[PDB]
Amino acid sequence: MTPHINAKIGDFYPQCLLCGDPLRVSYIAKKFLQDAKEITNVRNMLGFSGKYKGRGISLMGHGMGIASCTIYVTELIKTYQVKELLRIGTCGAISPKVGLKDIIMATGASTDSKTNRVRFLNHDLSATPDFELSLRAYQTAKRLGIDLKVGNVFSSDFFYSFETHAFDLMAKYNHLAIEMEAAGLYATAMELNAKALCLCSVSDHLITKEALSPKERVESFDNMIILALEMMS
Amino acid sequence: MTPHINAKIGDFYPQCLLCGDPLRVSYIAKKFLQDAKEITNVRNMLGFSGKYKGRGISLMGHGMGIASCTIYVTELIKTYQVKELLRIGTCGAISPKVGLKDIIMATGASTDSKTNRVRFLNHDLSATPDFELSLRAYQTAKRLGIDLKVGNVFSSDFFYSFETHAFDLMAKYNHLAIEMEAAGLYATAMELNAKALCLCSVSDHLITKEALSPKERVESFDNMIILALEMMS
Amino acid sequence: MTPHINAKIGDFYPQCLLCGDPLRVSYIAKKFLQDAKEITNVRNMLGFSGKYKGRGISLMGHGMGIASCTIYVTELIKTYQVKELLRIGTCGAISPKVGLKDIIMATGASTDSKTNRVRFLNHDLSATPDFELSLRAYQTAKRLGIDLKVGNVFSSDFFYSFETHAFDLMAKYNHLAIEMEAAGLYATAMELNAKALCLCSVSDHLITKEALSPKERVESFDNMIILALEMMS
Amino acid sequence: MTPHINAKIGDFYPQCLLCGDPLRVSYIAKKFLQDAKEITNVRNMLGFSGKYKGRGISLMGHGMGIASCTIYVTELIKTYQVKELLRIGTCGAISPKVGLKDIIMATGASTDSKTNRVRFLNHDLSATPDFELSLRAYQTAKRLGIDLKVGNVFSSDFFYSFETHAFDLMAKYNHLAIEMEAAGLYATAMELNAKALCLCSVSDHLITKEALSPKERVESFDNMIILALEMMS
Amino acid sequence: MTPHINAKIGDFYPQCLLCGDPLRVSYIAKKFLQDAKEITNVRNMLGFSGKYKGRGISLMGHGMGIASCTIYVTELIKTYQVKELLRIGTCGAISPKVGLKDIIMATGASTDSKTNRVRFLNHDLSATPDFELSLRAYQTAKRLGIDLKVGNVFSSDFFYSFETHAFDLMAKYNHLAIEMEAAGLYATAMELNAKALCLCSVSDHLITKEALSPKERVESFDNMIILALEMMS
Amino acid sequence: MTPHINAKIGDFYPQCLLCGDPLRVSYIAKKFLQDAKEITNVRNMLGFSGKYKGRGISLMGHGMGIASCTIYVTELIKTYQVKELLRIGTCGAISPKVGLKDIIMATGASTDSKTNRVRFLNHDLSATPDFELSLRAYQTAKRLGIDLKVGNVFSSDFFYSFETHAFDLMAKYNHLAIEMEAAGLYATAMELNAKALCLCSVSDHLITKEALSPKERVESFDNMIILALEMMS
Repeated sequence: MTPHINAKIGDFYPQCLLCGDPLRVSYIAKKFLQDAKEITNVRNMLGFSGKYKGRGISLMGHGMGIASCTIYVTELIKTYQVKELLRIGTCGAISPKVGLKDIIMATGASTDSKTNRVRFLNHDLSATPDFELSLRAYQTAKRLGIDLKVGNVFSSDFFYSFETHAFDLMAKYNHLAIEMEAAGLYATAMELNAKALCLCSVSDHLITKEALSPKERVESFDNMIILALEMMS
Repeated sequence: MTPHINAKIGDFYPQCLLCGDPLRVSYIAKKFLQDAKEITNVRNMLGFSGKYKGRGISLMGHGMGIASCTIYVTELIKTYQVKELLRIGTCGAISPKVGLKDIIMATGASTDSKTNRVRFLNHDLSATPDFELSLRAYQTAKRLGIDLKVGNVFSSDFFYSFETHAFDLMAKYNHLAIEMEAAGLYATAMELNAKALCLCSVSDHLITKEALSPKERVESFDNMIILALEMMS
Repeated sequence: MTPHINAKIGDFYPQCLLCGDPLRVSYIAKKFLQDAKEITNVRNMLGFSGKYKGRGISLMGHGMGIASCTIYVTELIKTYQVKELLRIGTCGAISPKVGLKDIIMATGASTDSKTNRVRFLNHDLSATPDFELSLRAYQTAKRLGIDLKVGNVFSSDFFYSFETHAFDLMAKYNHLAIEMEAAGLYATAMELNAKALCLCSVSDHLITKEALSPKERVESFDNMIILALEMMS
Repeated sequence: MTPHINAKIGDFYPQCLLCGDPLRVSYIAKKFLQDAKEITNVRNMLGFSGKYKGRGISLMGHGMGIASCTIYVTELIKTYQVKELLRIGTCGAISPKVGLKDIIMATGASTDSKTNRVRFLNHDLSATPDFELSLRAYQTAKRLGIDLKVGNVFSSDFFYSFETHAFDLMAKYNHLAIEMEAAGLYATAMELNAKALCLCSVSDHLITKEALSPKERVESFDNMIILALEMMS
Repeated sequence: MTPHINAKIGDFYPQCLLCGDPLRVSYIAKKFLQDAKEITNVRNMLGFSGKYKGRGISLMGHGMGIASCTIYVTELIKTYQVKELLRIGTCGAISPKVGLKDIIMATGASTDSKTNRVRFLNHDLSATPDFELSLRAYQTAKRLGIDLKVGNVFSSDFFYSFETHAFDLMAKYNHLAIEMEAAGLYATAMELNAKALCLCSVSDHLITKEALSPKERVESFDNMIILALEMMS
Repeated sequence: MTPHINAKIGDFYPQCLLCGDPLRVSYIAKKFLQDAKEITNVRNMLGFSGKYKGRGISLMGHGMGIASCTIYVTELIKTYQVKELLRIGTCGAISPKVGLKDIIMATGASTDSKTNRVRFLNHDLSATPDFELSLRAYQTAKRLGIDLKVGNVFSSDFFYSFETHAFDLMAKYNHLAIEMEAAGLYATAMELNAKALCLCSVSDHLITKEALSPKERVESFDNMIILALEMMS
């Protein structure tokens, strides 16, 4: 039905959680969802539909980077009629305004990719999330006690940056972290009239050069998972 | 004090409303402020300080275009210690769906300018407002029952576009209007770590060719003015 | 008539002097014209018509930056049938070849703007003035005993430059000063088949940091005014 | 060990086969390697080391797109000391010179990505394989009776192209097919002084829309796999 | 002395005519100069030194294209002390306004080359001639009864263009002809504080369609030659 | 028959050897070409037709730079029906992997030219030779005892570079040498379905500054000449 998803039309609820790591998508199915079944497995990129607090929710892995994210976000919308996409993952903080275990809501995704220039007349597409969904995130966060960090992230084509000298200038311009997908997520949801949001969990801080132990990563990520599931229920 | 603003330091309150048109600045000052005093007048670009329901509020004219807009907010921030900046301007609709006189809030300001590539590593800087400002504009308009449209706008260097054929693609990517300053404002407040937001009322319509009137842009947007004053008190 | 000018049709003579500052415009109508009439005042951007030495001359302010200058001279030409546009202003000198009070004739206007690439195939549009206009200025400047300096200016989107390190490079390539309009004026006159030329008064030298007292400024500027009016007469 | 590979030091042989799909890495281990052992499994992205005709050969998945590919190539070369990297995968043919089943040797990889401009002084990097690997491929193909198709591929950041009208121009310039990783693989092998080549099996033909049975796929892709292993031996 | 010029220091006069065609250079030598010695011949690229009606002047070929022209112009200025460079070539008319034999003076050379972006901070260098030279040319053509078209030229890297559809656009921005070297001449002369002018003789009309023979470089058009020699003395 | 070539159609064999310097072409005709006849001489750019070891072979000069090169191979292909173009010339070494008298086979030609972006959708065209021609070069060199160095070259629009600081990075990315035509030849032959290859003799090391004497240049060039004619017979 698509080259990258072997689910049947209707297997996806119109709300979908997105992760890069299909192993994390699997974890969220067995632990936080009821009646969760695997609906897709192409290239080991798992996807699930299930229930949280009585409500129907779908989960989907999307690999790493803007190209990979765009492929799956594209197919989820145009073929499986997903209408809200919430992506959650890790980043590398580059700003002193955030530290470990913080959660970042990206209201802007700057980039060094050419994808949005290709999409958009070789001008500067300000790749942003759906406002209402970010309002749900902010409000849900408050009810759950989370102090959300709000600002821009920088979506890079490079995990190994050739421009680490530019991180202070990115922080200057209200870039709280670097990750690798939100500009594609946001541009794709924009392209296809869909609602998207990206939440970051600070697992590594690239300025102070501190990181979380593998235990704290699981507990830090659990709190971002609950936030996601709570704003979609 | 600066080559463009005439004020003593301290003349500006930390919250300032911006318009491109000095007469609209003067109109808001006469009709809505208390204790209004003219603080600057270089190039007939007037600024005012006064009170609105007991609280300090400043007003500043900022001319047309990213370059002119960037001159005035840079000076407000660096020299006159303004901390929150709220542009209330005019725009052209590019979707027949968007009526005339509708108030838009700009969650992101795309642009065809080179200024952000020059500012930002020749990458794509996603020009966005401060989120707490936008939240206070959304909640306030709801409280007032004003109805506010939310999305990206396109900040152009051209009032007279050489790319009218592209208006549909801009509208497809959630661009609600074209104006000429918002990318400048957003970029400069990101550079200098200040809080800024753009609201703009539809004044022109670039598909069905409605307009407008020089005096009509001075008056006729009272809802947009009240909402902005309300959210600053 | 147009959104930014409220003159009647025919209010403008086919020859027009331009300055960014509408207060110097008004200053030229007061001190130097006969039968000076105000003809437009949208946004306090003042314009006039009058006679100099029995000959009709219009004056028009155009604000700061390429975007704003382009708005006004587009409307002047297309709607009000202006044929010849002589712009005069101050500039920050950038070359050892010019000192204070020097009047520069800009035979080319380089830019950090993206407007001409947007106009011109994403290629390098060389923005140049009308040759006959530049001939008239050189001859008039000669007859008046004015030591006219000829070369390029650099038309920047930034008043507060992020590339002051590049100023030596610009002067190497014959850029005698930095201002913020000439490239838009030349590009718009080329697009619309009109005659344009820009004259810049050295009020500051950005390298050697020397400057002129406001008294030398409204005296130096008057010498240029006389030059502009003599060539229009 | 790295963020994306949990293999021990010395688990990878110096010659390694690359695919996007971790299900094909597993397919090759079982079908064509003796005593293969799964050595990495982060993010369900498997890698193996086994033997073919008694000679050590490793296999690694790398996901989709230049960004994901570069992460895995970078870690294999820097951390795991792999010297020779042979990518075998699928592509969308766009040339009439190639039918399905056909194996393409990518002597160059053009792209719409910005990554090589970022790596390379914002000039045109001509991303190309190591020639001696390409020679081994050519020679080995002849000894196996395979008519190797040679030419460029286009490495796109998009599976769903916004430029389908350009495919004819692409093929005219000797691009035989489109895929999404070769330009990233080649620039990283070049950056790191490692030998690399990309072989592409025509699964789809985007011009003829002819798309072969799922069974001729494994039979034909087996010919590519065999060609890869014979030259790594 | 240089890699491309055979001549002794002091062989060139401070004023030099330039052609792309070394044979036209040789034609000018035999037909218009006396006492003419050939002073360089590397790569058959001939240069001469002789007297025009008793007045010293040099002649040099510079090949085709911006890069070729730049090599020769750089060595003439830096090594051989040429101070005034007057190019006289052929060009292609892009309008019915311009005839096949017309002489054009290029007051700006736009280009689709990247050289000026490489030279000039990746911004737009308006490549222009020395103004004093353009005045002599203007005044000498008036003196001789030789009508001179004056305007921009488009300096292309392509003799066989890939953008013939854009010729009308170039014509609209006052680009009277296409040639291939003037932007390099101007930018090199600007670089090295030298004086350059480019005059062009239409040989082909690109839209209207006629084409000149290699052989017809004579009467036909020695009017351009007489103009150049007259203003250089 | 073309503006730049006055040969008859049929005067060029379908295999042609190219060099920038027509005097090098002239040297090859009188030392190696049997029954050599001069077939063109526009702009002193000599070409020849003859026999080598019984096989029909043409020779053509193409000048310096990408623009100049593109002119001539376009005309050779579309007018005169040349199918194979083998280019030989000198280069300036930038890699420590090569020294003087080395012969480089360019398997890719990176460039700072815009020409390939103008041709190719403003994307990164990987300019490559025909692989069979490069195989013949490799096999022929081995038969002659030539240690052929293989890698990318950088085709620059500048003989006198403005980015000498970048040579190290180019070498890091497997660029052995700088010259000025290979990316034009490769792109022109890709455009027009022809077979091209560039060989370069190291006559200058731009890092260490070592250089061949004029006698050593000739001896070294002879070796490449014989390599070129042996793979064409």
